[PDB]
Amino acid sequence: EVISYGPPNVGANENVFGVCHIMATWNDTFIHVTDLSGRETLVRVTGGMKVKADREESSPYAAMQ
RNA sequence: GAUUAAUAGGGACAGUUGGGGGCAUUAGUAUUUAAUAGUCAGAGGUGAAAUUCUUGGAUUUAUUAAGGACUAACUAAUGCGAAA
Ligand SMILES: [Mg+2]
Ligand SMILES: [Mg+2]
Ligand SMILES: [Mg+2]
Repeated sequence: EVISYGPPNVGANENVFGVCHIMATWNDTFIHVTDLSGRETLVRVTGGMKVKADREESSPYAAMQ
């Protein structure tokens, strides 16, 4: 089934807190989650990942995706 | 036998005032770099782009450290200095 290598013991009440470092440049955008320490990185997405055009790198469409 | 004592000037003294100067000290993020951890495929830059950087892992994230600069914001029809 689903083996989520995330945290062992949760509940529906519980909050699981990640931290999102977001960098916005006129030339791009970065959405980066880590733990509360900032050490261990979970997810990484840049605008340029989501579009092939150099100019669209920053744009809201890209940021959304 | 020595004119006043200039809202003339020099000097003394008293509480201040100042981003004036010279030495020492000392901080602060920031840029750049390095280290140690992470994670991955793109970062940069532009009107678009291309030179660049990138899997030898960049950009990115956390913690330190090195090294030169620089004193933000408060900061003003405010201050000081002969001007710079
Ligand atoms: Mg330092
Ligand atoms: Mg220093
Ligand atoms: Mg003043």
